[PDB]
Amino acid sequence: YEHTAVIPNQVGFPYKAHVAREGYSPLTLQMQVVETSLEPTLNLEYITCDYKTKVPSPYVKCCGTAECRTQDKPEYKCAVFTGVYPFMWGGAYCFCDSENTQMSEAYVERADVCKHDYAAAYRAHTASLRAKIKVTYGTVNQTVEAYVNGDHAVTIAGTKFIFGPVSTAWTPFDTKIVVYKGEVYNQDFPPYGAGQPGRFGDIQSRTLDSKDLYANTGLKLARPAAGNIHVPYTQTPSGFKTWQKDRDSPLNAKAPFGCTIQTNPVRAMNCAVGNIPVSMDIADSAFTRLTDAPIISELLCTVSTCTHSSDFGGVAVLSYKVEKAGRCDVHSHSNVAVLQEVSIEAEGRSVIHFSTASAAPSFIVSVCSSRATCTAKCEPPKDHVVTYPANHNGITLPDLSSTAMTWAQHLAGGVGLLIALAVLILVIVTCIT
Amino acid sequence: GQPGRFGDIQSRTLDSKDLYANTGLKLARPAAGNIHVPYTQTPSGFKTW
Amino acid sequence: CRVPLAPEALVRSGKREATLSLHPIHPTLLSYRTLGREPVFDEQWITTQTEVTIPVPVEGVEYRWGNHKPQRLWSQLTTEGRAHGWPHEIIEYYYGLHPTTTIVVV
Ligand SMILES: *[C]1O[C]([C][O])[C](O[C]2O[C]([C][O])[C](O3[C]4O[C]([C][O])[C]([O])[C]([O])[C@]43[O])[C]([O])[C]2[N]C([C])=O)[C]([O])[C]1[N]C([C])=O
Repeated sequence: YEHTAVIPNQVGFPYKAHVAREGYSPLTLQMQVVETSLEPTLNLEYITCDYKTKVPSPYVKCCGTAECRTQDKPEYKCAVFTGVYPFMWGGAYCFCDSENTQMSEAYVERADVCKHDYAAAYRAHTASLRAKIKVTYGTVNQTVEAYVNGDHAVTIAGTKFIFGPVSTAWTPFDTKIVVYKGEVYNQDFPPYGAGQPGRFGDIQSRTLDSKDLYANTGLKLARPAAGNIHVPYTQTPSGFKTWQKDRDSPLNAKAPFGCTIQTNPVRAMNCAVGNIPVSMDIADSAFTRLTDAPIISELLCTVSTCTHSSDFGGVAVLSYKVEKAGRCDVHSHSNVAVLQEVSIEAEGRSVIHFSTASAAPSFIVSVCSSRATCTAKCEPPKDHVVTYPANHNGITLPDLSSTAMTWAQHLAGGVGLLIALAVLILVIVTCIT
Repeated sequence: GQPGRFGDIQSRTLDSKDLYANTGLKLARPAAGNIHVPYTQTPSGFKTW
Repeated sequence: CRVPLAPEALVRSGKREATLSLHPIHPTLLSYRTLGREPVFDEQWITTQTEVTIPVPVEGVEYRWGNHKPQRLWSQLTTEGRAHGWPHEIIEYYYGLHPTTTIVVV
């Protein structure tokens, strides 16, 4: 038989669920989630790295002219100049005065080291969800990893769990993304064509090792000076090397909901949002009968003292009569008070550790088909900040109608019956007529 | 004498042979290979003052 | 490659606000963020002796200074004087802990 449960998706939080079946011992189970992740389905657009300006030798022709046949290459740029007088170490290079020409050619290419460092922009689509749970119910406690797709099921000792669907698609991502060595960023990177020179990725490559590429480096050439043989080339400096300095604030720090981002592969783990549903189907190895467990009565329990902690700082001792020694499991039946000790061995006395800091929890606890109630007062703590998350899920900050709302019954108000007496004076004034 | 601010160490005079200190000193374990000793504390706040 | 760790930061724990005071030996970086749906966040460069006052709501606050592990902090519940001590200290005790509803109630 299968039934539902809601598990609050926060790491370390304990949750209790109860199975009910007429004729057997009541059983409960404790669940605690540890590992989560959201692998997003990434595709590729293009990568970018630093560029380089390969400049071959400037072939000079004296009293002649050349003709530069082009090349299928990125931004192959040809320039032919007249009126040069190259003046090298050996006097002049050639001997002519008016027909001299100089040829300067240069191109822009992907640098040799960015096979190991590079940025890669991805398009970013919907993700998935995996979980790790602890399934302690006294009988042997297993750990489990499983998906949240619903179809995927994993069973221990004939007892199976299914998880999906999910409660929310609250993503710590966007549609467009860019990944560096250890960070992820969200800026709307330009398309494959728009190589704005000096912005992000003015060089683009569709993979690590494609033999074709694209560049818009903004490259031009100028005529040399008197004497010096060189290649004056004007260029916008790198945009990629600019982006390394002119962009702080990655998503690793700006991440919502306190989740944690880790690269290789791109994943976000231990997010804290929404709940997860779970349907569980039991087996008959620990689903124990009624006429075997302790059958007690006159559950003369009580409380001891209570604090407004965030951890186990509410202690409640509870007494009872032992009919036969064994173990029985306890469980709350309202949302105000959680318990820590799942199973207490019924022998003489007992003591439980409840945790609820809202005001003054009046909560019903139960042990082996038996119902009682407890109530106390609680003082606030003295500290201000601690090093562990909450343990009371209670937004139920109201005290539930006791020990501070008694003044409502005090200041009810009363006097409406006096106006009933006044309308009785109306009844006695109409008797004459 | 909260460490780092003024008055992190003190003594009644130049010769009071016991002295107060709350310099937050703690020592950790060394890494393998080299023989040394690590230890961490806030620097001498007098020079900061 | 080795890298120097930075000295510790002793926190001081006020009501909904935690103050951590740095003694940097080198110029370093401070980073912190809230934990809730609303991502309120900042980061700062630190050169000399200075205090920084970061908020702490109930949803939690993480921060990391230097090359350390990221550290978490959480307001415990709230603090006040005497709760349910009979005369009107109940409304004073509910002057903490989301007070706006209490004002419209009174
Ligand atoms: C089953 O059941 C149980 C209950 O009792 C549980 O538990 C508890 O838990 C906890 C958590 O984990 C533990 O703890 C551990 O250990 C470790 C080692 O190292 C440490 O570190 C930590 O801290 C802690 O302490 C304990 O132990 C326990 N208890 C008992 C067992 O008794 C569990 O978990 C379950 N499961 C299994 C498998 O066992």
